[PDB]
Amino acid sequence: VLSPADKTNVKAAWGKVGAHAGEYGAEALERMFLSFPTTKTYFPHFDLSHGSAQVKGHGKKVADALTNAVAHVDDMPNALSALSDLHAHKLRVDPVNFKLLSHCLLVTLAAHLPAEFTPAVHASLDKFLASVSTVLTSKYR
Amino acid sequence: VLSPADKTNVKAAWGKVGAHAGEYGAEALERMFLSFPTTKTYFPHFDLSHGSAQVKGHGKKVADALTNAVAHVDDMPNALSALSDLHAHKLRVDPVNFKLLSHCLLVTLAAHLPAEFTPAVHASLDKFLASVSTVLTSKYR
Amino acid sequence: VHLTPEEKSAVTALWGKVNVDEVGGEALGRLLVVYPWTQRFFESFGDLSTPDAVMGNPKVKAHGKKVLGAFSDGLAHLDNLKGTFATLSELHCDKLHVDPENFRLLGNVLVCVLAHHFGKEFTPPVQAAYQKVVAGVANALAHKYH
Amino acid sequence: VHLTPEEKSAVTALWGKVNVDEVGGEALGRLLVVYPWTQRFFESFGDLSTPDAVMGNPKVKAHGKKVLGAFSDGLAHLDNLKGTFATLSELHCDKLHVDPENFRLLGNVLVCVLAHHFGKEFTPPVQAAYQKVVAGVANALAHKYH
Ligand code: HEM
Ligand code: HEM
Ligand code: HEM
Ligand code: HEM
Repeated sequence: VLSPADKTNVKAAWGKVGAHAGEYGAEALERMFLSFPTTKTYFPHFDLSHGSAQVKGHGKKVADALTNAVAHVDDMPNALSALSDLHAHKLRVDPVNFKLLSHCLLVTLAAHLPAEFTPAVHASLDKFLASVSTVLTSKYR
Repeated sequence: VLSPADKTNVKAAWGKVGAHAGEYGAEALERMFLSFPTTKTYFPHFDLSHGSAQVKGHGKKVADALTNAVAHVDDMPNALSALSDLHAHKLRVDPVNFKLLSHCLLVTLAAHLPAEFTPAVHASLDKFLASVSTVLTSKYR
Repeated sequence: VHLTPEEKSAVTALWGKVNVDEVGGEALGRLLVVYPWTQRFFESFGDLSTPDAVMGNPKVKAHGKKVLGAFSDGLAHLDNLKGTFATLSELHCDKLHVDPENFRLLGNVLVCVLAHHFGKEFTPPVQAAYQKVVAGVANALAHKYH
Repeated sequence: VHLTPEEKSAVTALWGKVNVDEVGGEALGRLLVVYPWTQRFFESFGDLSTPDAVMGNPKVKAHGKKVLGAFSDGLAHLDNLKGTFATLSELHCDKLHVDPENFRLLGNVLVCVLAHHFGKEFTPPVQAAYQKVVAGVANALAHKYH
């Protein structure tokens, strides 16, 4: 599920990201739209050009939702309950697309926090993102 | 994760299986070895012919471990902690093979409890088995 | 896909007994209940909110009938599957954007519906045969991607 | 796989700067730490218990060097990938039994190692290019299954 060593690593390593969360969130979305362009179809009404204020704004939100998740890494399904209601009931994002946004976040961290990205952090941050993806793609409460 | 309606359905539907758990467990393993024969390689020392006492015995155990899981469907990672230690640390079964044994259990139930196998039960029993598969393929404690 | 004459005899025999009206309707009905995100593709079929609405929908059963028709066609020509499912691989890929993990899901729901109907007649040897068919059909209906 | 001359220029330029000793060793090292069940294949490489043992193992780095060699070969002949990875698709399928989901995992770990080394030089356009390569190579190295 998530070892107590992995919970520490996530807290520590996501602490070092800190206040550039907006920017990293944006760059993640941007890599994802370029790399896997069928992911765009969930965002029909956005302006998905280079450097749009819409995308940069959205990335802020995502990055903040993930910050909240790390705060309550022990009781996660309650914290993320509104998001599950959005991504799962209304939008019906299929869970494959979570695996691409989770990939594009790790590439982004590795390209910006080279020192903090040891194997043990890679290993933990991968499980963490995977848990989060599973809460948001299910219908509970 | 698992809705409170799904927890009921699992309890009720696994209740109706009841005392043929040994036999259903065996038949599940048997379908799996025939259908996806690369799954055999985890069992090098078993006699995987038709009707072996080894397989019939093993199926009893599996079926009982799943019965235990359904008892504690709320605090599952503690209950299944010895199994995780076995399937994940020592054996290193990769999580693809869980998806085939979970498939072959549902085929087996549908071929034996036709009345109890409504869509809502199919839907719940699929999530349940999926949770269990995730606990057993991870290293925690 | 390599089938022996005993497997191909089993496939065709139990396929001969299939009621080709209801099975496709059930199979596709179960898909929409068990893998909810699949509903996003059929939002043009009206109400899909409660298992009973999905099973009660006429368009679902209607569309199901075509799907099982396409499996029947592909079970005729086991030798040449890529030639058979040419326009569909284009259809499901270039327009609808259905990702290819979903094909092997539909295939597995099908096999559960068949065991539900044929009960104990659906033995392990038969199952093993049909698993190889619905692999082929899925693996062939999504080669336009790669 | 369809690459434009700008993408192919980017691929070859940043591939030219790769230190072809350490990258394969790192990539395959990360694989064994992040997707533990993969260790079962290399249990003949001695101790793999702690991240430091996997990164410190000489055979891992040694075997890694071959893997990245095979990516380099497959990056030469983008036109004909199925002809290139013929004996390997046989090797990894008919003997070792490595299931094909694991290929697209190794491909993604590779791309993380490259962004780690090249930092800000690894831009989105470059990434998009390399993602198409390691898709091809994975999708081609496992066609002996289907
Ligand atoms: C992996 C973690 C993810 C997190 C933490 C996350 C978080 C969020 C949050 C907090 C919102 C609310 C912002 C708002 O109210 O507009 C949101 C909206 C949204 N998310 Fe996500 N998301 C994730 C993954 C995905 C993926 C993979 C997709 C699609 C491929 C997606 C598509 C959307 C869409 C369409 C919206 C609505 C945007 C709109 O209203 O126009 N999300 N997400
Ligand atoms: C899906 C739920 C599963 C459950 C509940 C389960 C349960 C169990 C249990 C309780 C045991 C202990 C029996 C003993 O001590 O010998 C066991 C052993 C084992 N299981 Fe599983 N198992 C599952 C899936 C799998 C899968 C998918 C594989 C391989 C493809 C697998 C391979 C094994 C092996 C090799 C053993 C050891 C047998 C031996 O000692 O010779 N299991 N399993
Ligand atoms: C695996 C075997 C599958 C077969 C043999 C199959 C067959 C077909 C056929 C023959 C059609 C043409 C019907 C028409 O003219 O609209 C069709 C359309 C369609 N299929 Fe599939 N299909 C398969 C899998 C899937 C899956 C997995 C999905 C979604 C998750 C899907 C979604 C659709 C949709 C949305 C249409 C168009 C619906 C419409 O226009 O009304 N199919 N399929
Ligand atoms: C995706 C691209 C991959 C490439 C290009 C690749 C390439 C190679 C090559 C060239 C060899 C021959 C080396 C030898 O003679 O032993 C080899 C062997 C091997 N590969 Fe891969 N491989 C890939 C993926 C994988 C994956 C994902 C696994 C396991 C999860 C794996 C496990 C092995 C093993 C176990 C051997 C034999 C080890 C030995 O005999 O010492 N490979 N691979």
